[PDB]
Amino acid sequence: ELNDQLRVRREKLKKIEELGVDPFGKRFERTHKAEELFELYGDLSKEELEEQQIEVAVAGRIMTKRGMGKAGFAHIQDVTGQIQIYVRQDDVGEQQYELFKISDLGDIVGVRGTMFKTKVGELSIKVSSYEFLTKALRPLPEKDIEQRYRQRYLDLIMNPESKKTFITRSLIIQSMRRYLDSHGYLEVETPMMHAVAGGAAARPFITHHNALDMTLYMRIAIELHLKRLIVGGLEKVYEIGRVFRNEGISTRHNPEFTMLELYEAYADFRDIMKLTENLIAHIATEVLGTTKIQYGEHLVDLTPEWRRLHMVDAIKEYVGVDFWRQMSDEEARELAKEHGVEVAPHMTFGHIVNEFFEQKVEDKLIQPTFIYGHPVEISPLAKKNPDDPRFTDRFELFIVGREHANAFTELNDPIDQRQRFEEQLKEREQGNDEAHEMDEDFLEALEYGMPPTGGLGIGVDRLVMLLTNSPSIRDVLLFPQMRH
Amino acid sequence: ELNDQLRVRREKLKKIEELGVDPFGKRFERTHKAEELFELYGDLSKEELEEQQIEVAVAGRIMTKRGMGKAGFAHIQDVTGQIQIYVRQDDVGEQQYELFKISDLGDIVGVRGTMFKTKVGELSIKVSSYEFLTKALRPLPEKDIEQRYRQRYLDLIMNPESKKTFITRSLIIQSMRRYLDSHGYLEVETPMMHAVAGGAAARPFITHHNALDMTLYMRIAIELHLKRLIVGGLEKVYEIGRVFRNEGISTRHNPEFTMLELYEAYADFRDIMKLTENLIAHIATEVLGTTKIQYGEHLVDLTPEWRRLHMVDAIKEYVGVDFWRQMSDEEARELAKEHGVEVAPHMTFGHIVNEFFEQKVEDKLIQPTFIYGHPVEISPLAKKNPDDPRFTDRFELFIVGREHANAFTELNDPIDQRQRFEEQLKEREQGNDEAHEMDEDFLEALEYGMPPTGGLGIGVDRLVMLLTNSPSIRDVLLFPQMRH
Ligand SMILES: NCCCC[C@H](N)C(=O)NS(=O)(=O)OC[C@H]1O[C@@H](n2cnc3c(N)ncnc32)[C@H](O)[C@@H]1O
Ligand SMILES: NCCCC[C@H](N)C(=O)NS(=O)(=O)OC[C@H]1O[C@@H](n2cnc3c(N)ncnc32)[C@H](O)[C@@H]1O
Ligand SMILES: [Mg+2]
Ligand SMILES: [Mg+2]
Repeated sequence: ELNDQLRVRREKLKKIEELGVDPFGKRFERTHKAEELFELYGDLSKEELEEQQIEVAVAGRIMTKRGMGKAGFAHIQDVTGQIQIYVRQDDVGEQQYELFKISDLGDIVGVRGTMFKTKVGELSIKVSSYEFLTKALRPLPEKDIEQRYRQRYLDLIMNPESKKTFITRSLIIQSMRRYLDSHGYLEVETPMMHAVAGGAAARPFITHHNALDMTLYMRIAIELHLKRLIVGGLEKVYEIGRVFRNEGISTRHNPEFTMLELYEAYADFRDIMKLTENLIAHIATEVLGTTKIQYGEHLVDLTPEWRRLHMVDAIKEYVGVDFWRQMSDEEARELAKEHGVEVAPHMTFGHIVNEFFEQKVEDKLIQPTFIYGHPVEISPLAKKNPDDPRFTDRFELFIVGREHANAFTELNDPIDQRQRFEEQLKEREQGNDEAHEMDEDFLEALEYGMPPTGGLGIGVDRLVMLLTNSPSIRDVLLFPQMRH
Repeated sequence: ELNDQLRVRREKLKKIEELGVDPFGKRFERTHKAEELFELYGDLSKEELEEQQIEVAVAGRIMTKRGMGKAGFAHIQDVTGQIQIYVRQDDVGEQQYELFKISDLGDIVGVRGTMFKTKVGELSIKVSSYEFLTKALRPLPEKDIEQRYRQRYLDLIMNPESKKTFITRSLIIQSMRRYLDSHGYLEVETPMMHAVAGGAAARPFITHHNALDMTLYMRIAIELHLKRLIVGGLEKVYEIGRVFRNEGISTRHNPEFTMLELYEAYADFRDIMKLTENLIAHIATEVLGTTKIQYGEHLVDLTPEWRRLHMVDAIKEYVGVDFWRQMSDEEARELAKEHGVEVAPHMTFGHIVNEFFEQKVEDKLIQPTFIYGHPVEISPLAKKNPDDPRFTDRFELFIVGREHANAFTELNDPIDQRQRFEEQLKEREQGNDEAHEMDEDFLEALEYGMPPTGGLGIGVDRLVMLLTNSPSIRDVLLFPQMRH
């Protein structure tokens, strides 16, 4: 019992046809958004308004209604807010009034009429024509997170704070393309279906092309095709697009997410550090009007210049172990054991250094920080640091304790690039099933010559989380991937 | 005929290393692109250039090189074109001159020098500093059609007009979002991985998520989730994104392509017609400077307003057959036999009408034409025309004989929408594997009430082909799907 009123709504549908109305509407032209009427006419008195007879036409979903007698009111909601309509049978006539009376919460209508103020003072529209636009067969639920994510639409109608996050997300990506376009980076589109899933260390989604009878992998990264565009002489390219990773959900991961990948010939990772803080600072200024923002319990300062800290120096500062020292893989393992860092059988010194960083340091980096110099074994596409080849000129950007970007001075030496892949294939033998695969095609492109280049990848959803103060990626995705 | 070249290029690599240089270079700062040089200094006399000593720095790939002992020339190519450089041991010293002498066609280098003109009058750079940037292990090609899609980068380097097509492509997309954004449409991002592949008639790519253990379908359309947004009250939304259909390629089909879908609450298909022609004409204007373009042997006038033609009327016009009269399925079958129109076993009058249009008519549609009134049977998500429900208030945009867009007054009645789905399941039981699938989720969404709405889908690559006079979609994708 209770939802039996579903029969009541179903009933109200045929009655509307009997009134001779299309219960699902026709086009309806409007003159204004609810918020505009307030902004334009909110300060005119009841008298100045009857005086000016402003005609307007608006449409929206009925959120509240109080009829009775031969006149009633209702609050109608458009994407900008609600506006009260006053409907009297003496104005709209018998027929349209019956339509108003039979109208229910959830139903969508359009009206033409004049701006007016009741004796209570609430700006309203004194209706001259009432148009039924669409019958809601179910009532809007009673004002869980299951529903907000599984039925985003109800969340968007009932929770203004949620709809603004999505509008800001739009502004953020728009702001991003604007900066990137004005700085000469060419926007491009590369394949999301790959012969070989490469460009990152991740598990791919596998699919099949019936006609070509070929196995394809949804891309886990945009990197290798953008490098082919740098060999192509395109110099500055970027792509803000979807990438897919066959991994579980979390407050920071969605299997399909949005990544910005960007390449710039003749720059190195220090140049990309400057670009990354400037871009982001550009975006926060443009959308929030300030680079000082609040995220959860933190006051995060996005004002460039951001802190630069070598991964090894970070481990020294936050744990006290000094990996600058040349040591054997076993000594690294002993250290791991002593400090509670979990390590896998395919791991050697380099991987272990990164585990110390991930497991004991990461969550402590609240202010924007470029952690750089990642060990060569976890950076198969980055160029080795000329002074200490155990590390590469790579950096990751951390803020509020989490990874927001990855970037590097690109490895453009095909011989060295082929060896990194051989090293990865070996690791896969020892069980690292996220190790990159061989991609002969990519190697042959490199062999035609790729100029020294600086590359960058930003998790766009995570940046949006940060700039809208969303605790979870599920809050910045219209339709997050649900379990079950 | 041999890899002696590969070998000699490897030999030089060791040689430039033994000269103390990083054969894969470091960052390199530039002041100009070859293009701006010509634009700024192409008109200056040879002697005022000598007097002025205008210092510049540029970088690019060596396309031509001519020896002659202790002074040499080369043309280096950047993304804007090529500039001749003049290098003499006289000026740059022996170690840089040696670097220049080893440099091959294909290698990438940077130079600092002053502007000057040769006796011949050619604007050039008198090199003061020669930086070796990257060794190409593989020779640039000499001076087929499949080859260049297979190695787009070779094509981008050797063929000027080539990158142009892609630069135009990005300008076309950018111009589309600017128009859409300024007209109130909210750019959004909805799922590409679906529980049920819907929004179109097409076979999907199927994949699986390991952790969640679930079958996922790559989207074949953007429609169902944008419609959820319209139920959600957002009013105007659009998304320019990749879509996936598991079908063979053709000069107008790629398995992954870019579609623009947009929805507008309170509008109908006639409003979407006007939006479509104003949006496309605007893009041609903004990007090409004209609405008159060349495509193959045709001069297409994209200036509004375009021709509106009812599908049935088009059939009477080009075929001489009438379908306005009430007619039986068997009579439609007879007409088809008489006219050589192929029909399947599940087809009835409505499908047959569309088969007459597609097989005998659409290829004659050269100038922009809104063909409208598609039969209800082939339009499961469009609202029936009220005066004659055998047809729907839908249109497809044809230009140069090919479908560029699809649109309709949306079916927002959930009862009818469920019926259409059921009819689709029967057609499937009857051999139509393109039939739509039942999506209870989408239906639930409509039960909350979707306002009357006008929707639109535009094949973005097809639009790009049109405005760049590209005969195949493969000419506008940087990396088109290759056959094994
Ligand atoms: N050539 C220089 C590096 C370029 C980027 C490299 N190809 C890349 O993919 N690196 S990444 O760190 O693996 O991915 C980039 C970012 O995407 C974000 N990301 C990664 N996986 C997810 C998931 N699963 N959800 C949301 N966001 C994600 C996160 O901020 C990462 O910093
Ligand atoms: N709700 C109103 C209709 C919205 C669009 C609907 N969801 C849609 O998918 N229609 S479509 O006609 O099937 O696709 C839209 C356009 O995409 C283009 N398209 C379709 N398939 C391909 C392929 N495979 N390659 C390139 N372009 C394609 C073509 O121009 C179509 O007109
Ligand atoms: Mg990373
Ligand atoms: Mg179509």
